[PDB]
Amino acid sequence: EADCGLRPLFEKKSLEDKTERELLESYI
Amino acid sequence: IVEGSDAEIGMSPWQVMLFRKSPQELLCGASLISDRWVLTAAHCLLYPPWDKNFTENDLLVRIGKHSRTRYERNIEKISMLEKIYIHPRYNWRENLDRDIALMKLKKPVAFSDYIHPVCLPDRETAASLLQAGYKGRVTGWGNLKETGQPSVLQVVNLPIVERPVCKDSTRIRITDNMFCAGYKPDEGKRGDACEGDSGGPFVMKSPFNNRWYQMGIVSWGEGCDRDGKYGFYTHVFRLKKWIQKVIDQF
Amino acid sequence: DFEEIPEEYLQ
Ligand SMILES: N=C(N)NCCC[C@H](NS(=O)(=O)Cc1ccccc1)C(=O)N1CCC[C@H]1C(=O)NCc1cc(Cl)ccc1CN
Ligand code: NA
Ligand code: NA
Repeated sequence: EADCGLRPLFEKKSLEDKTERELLESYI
Repeated sequence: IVEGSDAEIGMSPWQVMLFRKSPQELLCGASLISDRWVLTAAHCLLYPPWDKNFTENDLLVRIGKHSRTRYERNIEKISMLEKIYIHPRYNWRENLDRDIALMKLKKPVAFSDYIHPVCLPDRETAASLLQAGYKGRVTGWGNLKETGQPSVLQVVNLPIVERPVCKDSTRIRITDNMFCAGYKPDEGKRGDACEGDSGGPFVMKSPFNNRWYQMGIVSWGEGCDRDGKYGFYTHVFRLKKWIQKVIDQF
Repeated sequence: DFEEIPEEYLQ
């Protein structure tokens, strides 16, 4: 889907979840 | 999920519960990859050592859920299965090599704030993100400990582990169609999938395009959250040609 | 331990 992986209550609202930053910080 | 936390509302809108019709019980996790297709582990549907061989009419999928046991009226959607497809080279006899299956729904599911598909990785996203130390996220309603059960969907973030460490943690033969994840004993932190989390997704959020990709499927582990063991996940990208063949054909 | 689901899905 063209819209896959973009969550209505998070990415589509530019809201982050409480632990996604932990994932980003590991992508070194 | 061992040593995880309660999911936020809408945190994993691709989460699917595989549900047995009679007796009504949870069978596995799964994930929504389009309005008509659900991805799971083959061993959720076929595992002869345990006398497991489900047919379509044995099963339902429940999409949009948060509570494990409640009927989430006006939120979850329950779908019947048109057809199961199991990887033809799934190795249930030895080590669950190629532990992947697809389920086509009888009718398309309507997307909502709680129901939305995850992406499947392309070769470049897989190459970039499938690296030791990089963390993904595992979700499920399975047991909270090896030896109990959650009120709501659980979530845990876990690092991918170097392949030699995965291999050296077990006597089982590890294949290129698997990767392992979890913390090492010296890392302090803990967490794993467990019984009932089978078939659910290991996802990563691409830092290049902001989208969530399903890199793995909860497959197997020696216990749950044991020191020196790791969880093993089906390598989705390695099996994507099969996924594409099934969807294109059916 | 699961709440009953609507009968429409079991028919
Ligand atoms: N009797 C039970 N209900 N569970 C005990 C055996 C658990 C087995 N792991 S093992 O140590 O036996 C190694 C094994 C391996 C794959 C196939 C056969 C054996 C295992 O794991 N299997 C067997 C087929 C299903 C599968 C499974 O239970 N997957 C869920 C699971 C996934 C992850 Cl990522 C982490 C933990 C767990 C729970 N162990
Ligand atoms: Na080994
Ligand atoms: Na461990």
